[PDB]
Amino acid sequence: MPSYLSPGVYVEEVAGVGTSVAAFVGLAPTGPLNEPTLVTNWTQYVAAFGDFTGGYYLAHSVYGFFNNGGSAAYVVRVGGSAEDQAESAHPGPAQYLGDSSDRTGFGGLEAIDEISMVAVPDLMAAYQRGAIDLEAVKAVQLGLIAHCELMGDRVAIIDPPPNQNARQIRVWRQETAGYDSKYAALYYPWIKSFDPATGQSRLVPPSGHVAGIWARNDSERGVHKAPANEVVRGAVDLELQITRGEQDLLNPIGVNCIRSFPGRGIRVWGARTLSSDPAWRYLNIRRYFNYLEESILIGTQWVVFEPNDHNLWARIRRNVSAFLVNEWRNGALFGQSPDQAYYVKCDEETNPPESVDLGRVVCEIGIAPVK
Amino acid sequence: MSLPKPEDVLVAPNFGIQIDGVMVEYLNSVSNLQIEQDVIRYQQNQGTTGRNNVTLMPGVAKDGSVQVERGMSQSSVFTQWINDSMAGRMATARKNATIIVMDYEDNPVKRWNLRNAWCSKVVAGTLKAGDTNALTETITIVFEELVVE
Amino acid sequence: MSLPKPEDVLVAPNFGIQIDGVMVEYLNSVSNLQIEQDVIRYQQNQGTTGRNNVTLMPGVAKDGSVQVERGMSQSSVFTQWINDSMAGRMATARKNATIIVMDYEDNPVKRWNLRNAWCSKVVAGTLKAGDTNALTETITIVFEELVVE
Amino acid sequence: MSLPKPEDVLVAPNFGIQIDGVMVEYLNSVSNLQIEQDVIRYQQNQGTTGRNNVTLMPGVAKDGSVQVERGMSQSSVFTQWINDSMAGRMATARKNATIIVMDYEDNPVKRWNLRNAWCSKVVAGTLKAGDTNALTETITIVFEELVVE
Amino acid sequence: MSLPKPEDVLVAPNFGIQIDGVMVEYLNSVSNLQIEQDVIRYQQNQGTTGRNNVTLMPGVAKDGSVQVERGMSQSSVFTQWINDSMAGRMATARKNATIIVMDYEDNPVKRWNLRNAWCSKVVAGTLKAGDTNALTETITIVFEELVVE
Repeated sequence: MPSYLSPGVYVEEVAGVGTSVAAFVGLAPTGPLNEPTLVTNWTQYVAAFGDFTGGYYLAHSVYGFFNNGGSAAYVVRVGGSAEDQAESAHPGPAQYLGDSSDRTGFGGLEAIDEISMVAVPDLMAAYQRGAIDLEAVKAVQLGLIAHCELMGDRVAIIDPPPNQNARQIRVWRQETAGYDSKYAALYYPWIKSFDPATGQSRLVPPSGHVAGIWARNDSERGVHKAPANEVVRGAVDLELQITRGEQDLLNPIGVNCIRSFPGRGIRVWGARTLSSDPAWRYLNIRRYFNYLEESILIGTQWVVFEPNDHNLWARIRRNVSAFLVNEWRNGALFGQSPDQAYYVKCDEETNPPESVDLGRVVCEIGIAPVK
Repeated sequence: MSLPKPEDVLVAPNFGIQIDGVMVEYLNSVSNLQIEQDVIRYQQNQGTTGRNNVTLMPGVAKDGSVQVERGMSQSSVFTQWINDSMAGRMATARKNATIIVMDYEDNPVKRWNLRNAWCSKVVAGTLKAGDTNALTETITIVFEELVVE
Repeated sequence: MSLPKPEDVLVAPNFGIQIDGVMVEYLNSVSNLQIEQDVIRYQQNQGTTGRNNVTLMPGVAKDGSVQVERGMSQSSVFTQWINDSMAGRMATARKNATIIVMDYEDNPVKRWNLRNAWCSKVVAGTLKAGDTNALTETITIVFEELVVE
Repeated sequence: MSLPKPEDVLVAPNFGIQIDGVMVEYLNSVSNLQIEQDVIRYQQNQGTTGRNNVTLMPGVAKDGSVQVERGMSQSSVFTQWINDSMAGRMATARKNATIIVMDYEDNPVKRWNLRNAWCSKVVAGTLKAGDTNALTETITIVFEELVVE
Repeated sequence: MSLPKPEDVLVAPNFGIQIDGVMVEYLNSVSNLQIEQDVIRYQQNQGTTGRNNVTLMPGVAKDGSVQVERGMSQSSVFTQWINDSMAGRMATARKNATIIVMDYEDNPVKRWNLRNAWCSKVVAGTLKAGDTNALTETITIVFEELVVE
């Protein structure tokens, strides 16, 4: 049962852009100071960061929101290009908070709202150069996932290791670095693309445009739909075609694939959560819930509860139902009537007589699961 | 005004005008009216009842306010205003309806009547001999495009 | 409430709104109206009177509820709500019409007024000098798509 | 336009034009037509029916849009436009018909009329004593070779 | 006409004429038409569509304007005009149709009808006992070779 009560439960310590905004961690050719994470469009991005001259992955993964569906995204700089240490698992693509300094890293985003996804394009940029041992990578991916779990309303984009066969991913997934969490997902094959600064080819991780798809998908249909069949616009080719005999082994363990389809182009096909929990296996379901939570929590935003009183309960019940009945009227929910499609409860049994400080307990039923 | 509970009472209507009228008894039919429009639309290819778009937002209606002067007298004020209008000499006026309440010094509500305020009708009362309860009142009807609170 | 026989009486209308209005006298014309449709159909090739299909089931009608505020005061609450509407700034509200029994604590009936709740008209009362029985009331007319018991 | 439920309303149709058509009443007869074609054949030497091919696709039609100026005034804007064409100059111009949202700063739909557009007619209204609701409207007819959203 | 907002109204249509058409009811069927032309061609030896040339400009049309005299009287002004033409004299004349402002001294729009204008018809109204609202109107039809503002 995800919080159905509050932004924080034990202490009331607390006293838009849409789902398309995401954040990326990596190095810039130039860039602004690295701490003030900024959110913007390609047009201004390049003016501050640089025209791919540093050889960094942010220079390319940024297009995920510009050569595909998008608007703006947050960028954490970490540091810039050397003229004409950051490759360690500690700084940069790390939980590099700086002891409450919100320094470049998963920690620097803790103070920032309105982020639905977080990617780290330069973690593997120096995989070979910086000798990023497996754990050096694993530790960062764990830090990213933990960040997302703690914020509670955004998810992690996890990169596969740089170059390995299907057997070897079955291996890290089951034997050396499985993550098992409702807050993360991974795609396997690497994508060939070009780099106009110097020539026809570069290899990039299945991120960037892959995330651009989520923004596209949300505009086409409610977040309920999965982008289980969508074009990776901007892709040139794939390193490997993964056949049915391989899909049979990878989909059951949560590895999403991108394939070149005979007459349809390069498309995203897999749509599973990198999680062991049957409830959260499907990505579109995990997303539907984050979607509803962001909008309902912003909507019913009252600060400092006055008197625990039925009159507030009545205002709340009425507002939640008014919000949800449209999901039913529209095609998002299942059921012949609101009666079955959704459930709202807020009365003295969720808000018992002790009435200690915060009340406002609202119980809700989605389709089968309960909040 | 002195208390949170009291509702304004009919102390006095009062008027600003560029024409020197002096005493009246009343002001009728003042309103602020927005026009409504709507559609019925079918649902999202689901056999669910469609929606009624009843919040489409049109322009604002226009009307006139009727006033009654205490009575006929030798004054020609309302007659000449209508004569300029009938003669084709544009002569509109800016008005201000003020419902002064209690303290005549305190005038909390004042309503703007666009200058296009223009007198269209003058109506006499009934003259009946022996009807010794009646006085002759005059009715002035003024049309206006816009009223602002 | 205490007995099976008694019928609720006019203790008080009460309202939820996101706009801080404070005191009213009344609520008029609240209804739940389903539309009827019908056909006449001939019998099964037998010269017997045909049937009247009077249970065909259409959609539901939409209307508005009129309220009267105790009176004019220096408050600008009803004026600004209508100004946002006239200005084209969508600003609908969610309402709740509540009936409270002899026990003000006991509120057994509450009716949902879709957030559509949109003010269309504001009407002033009559201002007549010397009519010392009258107070100036304000009439607010609010249109709504859907009412749920 | 916060919801999928609203539709554009007749809030403010307006026009990009070098000729000073500053104030208007209305715009009509606007359409987009692709001409179809229809052929019937007998089938391939067997016991089946013929076929109808209606997937044939001929070119795009052209037309004109009616434009109504509220009425005559002393500024002969449209009269000179027609005089230039009658005189023999290819005095054509590009135009833009704009559809505007409730909150007018939002201007989502525009239609581009080809640079070859020109005026072929100027039509006067009826002038009859006492008509009152007849207010000397003018109708301008403009030919639009090509219309693109 | 102190503002851009007014339009000419049906205040006083009147006519410059040597024939004593002193009092009238109305004027109708007044228009200005330039004839267009339409040609379709295939494009210049390449994979593009044909073109539509509608910038072609043929000559100017001519017509007649309906004139209604309030009714029959003893003065046979129009009857003789038609008699002169029936007799074979080219009894044509220049005319001026004038549009007048609210303040009638202001006379901003005039249309010149060519000197070759003449009367082809005189039409009587219906004469029926008791009709009352039928008041023996006469319709005069005049051909206008050329109309210039």
